[PDB]
Parts: sequence; C-alpha cells; structure tokens
Amino acid sequence: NQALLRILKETEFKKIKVLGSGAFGTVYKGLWIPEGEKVKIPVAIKELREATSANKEILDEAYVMASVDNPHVCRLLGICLTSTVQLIMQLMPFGCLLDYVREHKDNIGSQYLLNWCVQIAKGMNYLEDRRLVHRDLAARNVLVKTPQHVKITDFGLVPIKWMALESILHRIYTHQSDVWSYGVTVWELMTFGSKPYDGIPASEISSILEKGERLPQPPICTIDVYMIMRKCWMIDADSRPKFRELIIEFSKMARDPQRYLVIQGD
Ligand SMILES: *CCC(=O)Nc1cccc(Nc2nc(Nc3ccc(OCCOC)cc3)ncc2F)c1
Ligand SMILES: O=C(Nc1nccs1)[C@@H](c1ccccc1)N1Cc2ccccc2C1=O
Ligand SMILES: [Cl-]
Repeated sequence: NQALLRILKETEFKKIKVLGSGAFGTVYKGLWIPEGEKVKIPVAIKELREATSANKEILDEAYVMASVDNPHVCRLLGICLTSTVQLIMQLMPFGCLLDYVREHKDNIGSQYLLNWCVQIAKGMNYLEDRRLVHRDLAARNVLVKTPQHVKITDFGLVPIKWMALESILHRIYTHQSDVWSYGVTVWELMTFGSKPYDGIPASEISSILEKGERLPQPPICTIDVYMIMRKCWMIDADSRPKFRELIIEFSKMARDPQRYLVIQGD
C-alpha cells in the first residue's frame, strides 16, 4: 500500500519540455531518474498552482490514486512536496483521446472506435469496483498510450455538458451519473470529437434536458449503438446501463464492427 506512491526528491526528476498549461497548473514532459538506479524514464510531470492552505488532503488523495491497478486507468507514480505539489506518472505519448480522434478523423475505423468504448467501460467498471466515482469523465480525460490502448485519468478530482441531470440540479454524483458521462464520451468518439450541444450556453443545458432533448444520433451510428447511448441519458439513474453491461455489449459489437458503425472506407 504505502510503497505504491513514491515520495520523490527534486533530484529524481527533471522537467524538459512543456506539454500544456492552464488554470489547473502546468504539465511537462520530463525524465524520472530514480536514485540508486541507472535509468532515465520519460514521464509526465504536473505542477499544481500553489495552495494557500490543507496539503494533507492532496497527499491523502495521492495515495489513493497510486493504488489503482488496471490497464485502462492511469496510476499516479510519485509526488514531490515543496512549496508546490508536483505529480509524476507515465507519459501517454499520443495525448488525450479527444484531440486524437479530431486529428485522425479520416483514418479511424469502426474497430478502433468500438475497442475504445470497451476499454473506457472497463476502466470505469474498475473504478466502480473500487467505490471510486470519477465525476469528470469526458473524451478529454482519456489518454492514449498507444492507438489501441487508452486509459482514464483525473478521477476523484463545472463540466455541465457531461453531467447527468441529477448532478446539475442536486449535486448528486454516483456510478450511474458516471454512466451518463460515459454516454456523452461515446458520443464524442462517434462524432470524431464534436462539441456536445455546440453553441448552446451551459446555463440552458438543464432546461433542454428537462424538455427531453438529447444529443443527436451520430451519422456513423446504427440504431443499436445509438440506443445504448440513449439509455445512458435516462432521467431515472437506475434505468441506465451498468458499466458491466456496457463492457459486454461493446465487446460483442467489437467482434463485428462493420455491422454497428457505418464509416466510409472501413
Ligand atoms: C484532450 C485534453 C488534453 O489535451 N489533455 C492534456 C494536455 C496536456 C497534458 C496532459 N497530460 C498528459 N499528457 C501526456 N502526453 C501528451 C503528449 C502529447 C501532447 O501534445 C500533443 C500536441 O502537441 C504537439 C500532450 C500530452 N501524458 C500524460 C499526461 F498526464 C493532458
Ligand atoms: O496527477 C495527475 N495527472 C498528471 N498528469 C501528468 C503528471 S501527473 C492526476 C491523476 C493522475 C492519475 C490518476 C488520477 C489523477 N492527479 C493526481 C492528484 C493528487 C492530488 C491532487 C491533484 C491530483 C491530480 O491532478
Ligand atoms: Cl473542445
């Protein structure tokens, strides 16, 4: 347990290049140089903006994020605590899945898309088995280790357009509210990275959902696939599919991909 999270010294890692920066902090590509070893490991390093307060909460959560053990869930490798918090995990060389499907929209076939749906459902099922609620599942929070190996990140940390109605209205987050976000994530993949409810203010989302409107059927999706997405967006959270059922359904479709997704040049 405790040995799953490495407490790193500033000597043990070096930031080499900027991968991205934003309100959250800065993510770097860098090297992990563990003391007493003769290897330099390429990693991603995230430096959080300085916290005013306490610091214990960040460390407590870090121990949890270091304990995950699933091929489709990112694991926290190490942490360095100074004036700032610095977080180290394996580099995902291909970036986030949302950008990946946008950049390769013309070269992605039905098998890739359905395999991603399986892998994301497997990671979410694992998090549910560990009693962890993600709360922020979106295509931007799936990272691409290799084109057919993706991993969920940033679980346990307002994304109105991905939230289930009960989360918007009542601040209720459960595994079933994650299923709703899974449905939106699948919609992003099937539209090759379109923005959900594009051009609609976030403040209007609750009313259009209350009105019974949902994201439209993607052109490539047959009715069998769209019906699964639609069930993820049922108002009754108990009526949504469970991640265990989604694994089975998408695994079945991945066995015959061309039957379930209609893509030009597939
Ligand atoms: C879709 C949202 C998004 O872009 N997330 C993001 C951005 C920057 C860094 C991370 N965290 C992270 N990143 C990687 N790998 C990686 C590789 C290439 C990248 O840039 C591609 C375009 O630039 C030319 C960015 C990130 N690995 C592990 C990580 F935690 C996430
Ligand atoms: O570290 C993460 N992402 C990275 N990107 C590049 C290097 S680290 C991310 C994460 C990692 C793995 C699983 C879930 C979340 N964390 C952890 C964590 C613990 C405490 C406070 C904040 C965070 C946070 O944002
Ligand atoms: Cl976007």
